[PDB]
This record gives sequence, structure tokens and C-alpha cells, in this order.
Amino acid sequence: MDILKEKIDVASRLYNLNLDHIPATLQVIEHAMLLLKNNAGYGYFGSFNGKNTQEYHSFTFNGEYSRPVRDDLFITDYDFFVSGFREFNESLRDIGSKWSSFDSRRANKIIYTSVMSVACCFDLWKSGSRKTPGTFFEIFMAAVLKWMIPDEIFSKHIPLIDQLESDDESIDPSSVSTDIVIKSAYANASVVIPLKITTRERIVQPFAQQRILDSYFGNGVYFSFLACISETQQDKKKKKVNHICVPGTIRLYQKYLSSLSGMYYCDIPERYLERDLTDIIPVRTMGDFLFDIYSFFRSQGAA
Amino acid sequence: MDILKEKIDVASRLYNLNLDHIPATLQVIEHAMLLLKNNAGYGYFGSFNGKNTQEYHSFTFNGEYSRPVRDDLFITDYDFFVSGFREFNESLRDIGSKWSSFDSRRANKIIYTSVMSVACCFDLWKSGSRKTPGTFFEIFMAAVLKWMIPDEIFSKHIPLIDQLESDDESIDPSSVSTDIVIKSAYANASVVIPLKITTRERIVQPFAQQRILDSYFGNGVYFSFLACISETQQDKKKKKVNHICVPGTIRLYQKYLSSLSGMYYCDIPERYLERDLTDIIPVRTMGDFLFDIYSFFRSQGAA
Repeated sequence: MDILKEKIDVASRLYNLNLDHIPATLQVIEHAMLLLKNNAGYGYFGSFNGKNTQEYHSFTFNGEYSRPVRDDLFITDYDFFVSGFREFNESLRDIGSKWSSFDSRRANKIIYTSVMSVACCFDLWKSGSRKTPGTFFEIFMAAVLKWMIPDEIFSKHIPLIDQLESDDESIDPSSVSTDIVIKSAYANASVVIPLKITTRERIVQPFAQQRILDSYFGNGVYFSFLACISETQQDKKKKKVNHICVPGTIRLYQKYLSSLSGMYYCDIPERYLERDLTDIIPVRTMGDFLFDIYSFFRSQGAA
Repeated sequence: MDILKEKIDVASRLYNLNLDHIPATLQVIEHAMLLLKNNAGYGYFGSFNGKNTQEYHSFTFNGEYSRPVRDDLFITDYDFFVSGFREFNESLRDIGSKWSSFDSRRANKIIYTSVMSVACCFDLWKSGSRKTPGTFFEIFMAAVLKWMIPDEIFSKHIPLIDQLESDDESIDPSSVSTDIVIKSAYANASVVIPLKITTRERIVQPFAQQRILDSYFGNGVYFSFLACISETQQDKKKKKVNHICVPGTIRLYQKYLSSLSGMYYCDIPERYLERDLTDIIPVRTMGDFLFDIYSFFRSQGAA
């Protein structure tokens, strides 16, 4: 409960110190999962309604509700999740040769569960920076991306990215920038992975950053892939789920501000699945994310 | 108290309907001023400390405090303010011929007082959209800019600006975009005035917008001038005032994201007065703002 924060802080500190943080981060997953399992109620909460219906569940504790959870996506069985996680782990070693839709669906479900397990724990036991789930999301992904392409350069900091993130934190201590830079060992090209659970008004931020990097380093050096969990919004009173989408804005951004290589969600909002977006920017999955990122580095750039 | 909101709503509705809103907006100033005068305590609150000291005052009511107010800037005498306002009004008619430092200082002090009088009323009597002071700031400035250059085209809406503002509001109903577009009657050029009391993380927003307009309409069609009140932040516990500045970020933004014509404050943060910013972007005053904007249109563009 308060053991969870301590446990994150351990993994968070290892990460900043730039040490092997993966064991300590798995320990956070283990503990968040067992916490919800032994203390939290779990039921149907509300639905999103558009072209289709999407049902969402919530974890409960002493009245309080967690953010909405796609039950069809969250693995609510611990032993299931444990053996799932190991196979997910081994499939990343041979993603070059095999990456079926079953490999993608489970990578997606695993990432979702891992991040959302930590997130929901904070919604119920409200202890931490309130930006800690965002922090765990970065740490976790940094963990997985390391298992997968362990030969690419992780430990580079770029001055202008550090500038934007330092200044961001100096404004709002609760809204802090988590971006991952992976540079290719073999060519002068690298990816930049802005991580956010949900985007809200910070949707311009990856676009603006891409623009800045293009006009500072030149056009084919940095490629941005955006990783998210959802765009869900809880309406706690009416027991239903919104999807906060700005399709017009993203199109303006893609066309006239800057181009990103892709947008990725565990829980893709139904609105973002349409051609008005997908024509001009890939909107894929967190399982698709891993392959796309790997593919980029196999290609040595240019994707 | 609750009469103030009703009174703003009247002026706000006239404005959106695109009618003469100036009388109804002066009535809001009249009433906010008399409210603070008859009900509010007024004392020294705290200071900012850097290269120099800057003392700030606050209005009080039933324990509650208003945001910090530069006493040297706010006109706390009603009759003073009233005769001040009229002369300010007449000087805008002949700003071409005369605009001394005394004309600029009083324009600055008048704008400051008008906007901050409404703002502090909301901090004490907490009734309204919580974005209403921002709303009044736009309305007020739109009022003054109309007295000054009454021959330029105010009533144009640009699709892509409407898109960004509509989407902004759809995300956060409390954080809404207030930008003024004035198009020159005589040449294909116009200004875009993003208004914000303080900027916070929304500092990228005018830069990104400028970029988008340059890459959609071409480079010499839109020029952005940023109008603010301060960058003050209250620390209610320690009784002192911070200045939330991001000088590195604005430089990155000016150089690599987009160029704005100027940045204007009633209460310019001391940090923004340095050459590292002022070399690459004008950082002037709200009194200087009026002349600069007028100058732009006298020039018929290009400034």
C-alpha cells in the first residue's frame, strides 16, 4: 500500500542512476498485482458508447474507484499473468523471426496490465507523486525495450530534450516529461518515445519537440513514436467512459506542425481508428509498437 | 459578488454575438473596483526576491487571499482610476502623434488594474468558470484595441485557429483558448494576440500556432504578439511570490520552433529582462503593446 511507493522509488532510483533496474521494476508489478488481488473489489463500472460499445471495469476499495479498466485487456488472474509475462519475455528475443497477432495481442495485454496495475493501485491508495504511474510507464517500457533490442544505445541524453523536460517539471511538479531516446548503434538516427498514460492537452508536446529536433539536427535524424495507454475519461457520477479525442488537432499537427512516425495505444479510442487520421498517421497498438520499433532498428533507420 | 458574474456574462455574450460590448465591459470594471473597495481588506502580502526585490500586495476577505498584486501598479483609488481611464481612452485616439513613457506607464497601469480587479474578485468570491478572468482579459483588450485602431478588420474567424480553440475547450473546460485576430484593411497581413494572465505550460501554444500558420498561409501573413499580466506564483504558506520562468524553453522555441514578434507583460518577470531573451525576442510592456500593435498597422504590416 505504502510499500508500493517505496518499491517504485527503488526501481526509479536505479533507473536514473542508470543501473540495471529491471529486477526492481518487476518487483513493483508483482506487488501491485497482489495488492489489487488481496484488497480490491473488481466489477463492471461503465461503458463507452459510439459506433460500438466498449465496456469498462473498475477496481474498488472503501468506496473509492480506480480509473476505468478494459476487462478484456487486463489480466485479472495472477498465475495467468506470471506465465504470460515469461512467454512475452521470450518472444521479444525472437521478434525478428516470429511476431504473430497472438504475439502482439499478448504484448499489448501484458503492457496494459503491468502499467494499469500500478496506476489503479494509486487511484485507490492515493500515495505518491500523482505522476508516479507515468513514471512507472516509462521505467517499464525502458525495461522491455532493453530486453528486445539490447544492442542499441540507450544511455544518451540530448541537451534540448533535457532542457524541455527540466523546464516542464519547474512549472508543474505533477506533470513531468517522460521521453525515451534510443540511438542506433550503426547509423546516425534515433527514436524518441514520449510516454503518457493519456495525452489531454499535452498532445502538442511531442509534435513541437519533433519540429524542434528537425530544425536543429536536420530532417532524418529523429523519429518520434508516441506510446499511450488510452484516452479514456471517467465520469464518476454517471457511470460511463468518455474518449477524449481531438482528431482535427492531430491532423493540423501532422500536416502543418510536424510528422510523427506513429501513435500507439493499448486501448485505442474508436475515433482514432478512422481514415481521416490513419491516412496521415499510423495509429497502431502497444504490441505493434514493439515490432515497429524493432523493425526501425533492423532497418537501421528510415522507418 | 454574484452580480459580477452576471455582469461579465452580459459583456461576454455581447462579444460572442459580435455586438458593441464595450459599455457592458466597462460596467464590469466599475463593479469589480467598487466590490474590492467596499468589502476587501488590502495589505502587503509577500515579496519576490532576485537581482532586486519586488513587493506584492493582496486583497483579503474572510480569511481568503487574492493572487499577489503589484501595489505600485494597481490603482487602489476609484476616482483616480476613473479620471485615469478617461485620459487613457483619449490618448489612444492620438497615439500616432503622442505616446510618451507617461502614456505607456498609465496604459499599463490601467490595463493591469482593470484585469486584476476582476481577477482578484474571483479569488475572493470564487464564483464563475474559473477561466472567467482570462475571458475578461480578452474582452477588455478587444475593447481597447477597438478604440485605438478602429479601421482594421476584427470580425474574421480563421478555420485552423477555431479548430485549435474548440479542441482545447473539449479537453479542459477550465483552460480555454483566447486569441484575438486583427486583419489589416490595406494588406494581406494580420496579427494574432494570444491572451493569458500567466502562461504556465501553455507557453508552447502560441509558438506552435505561429509555426502552423506560417506553414499553411505562408511566412509573412501572420505575426504573433503575446499579451500577459505576469508570471507570478503565490506561495500562500511562506508569504512570498515566485516568478515562473522558462528562459531556456522560450529560446529553443524562438529559434527552432517559431518566431513571435513580441512578449508583453504588465508585470514583467525580472528574469525575462535579460539579453539571453531580449536579444532574440522583444519583451516589452502592455503599454508598449498598444503602440507596437498600432505601429504594425500604421506600417500596414512587416513589424
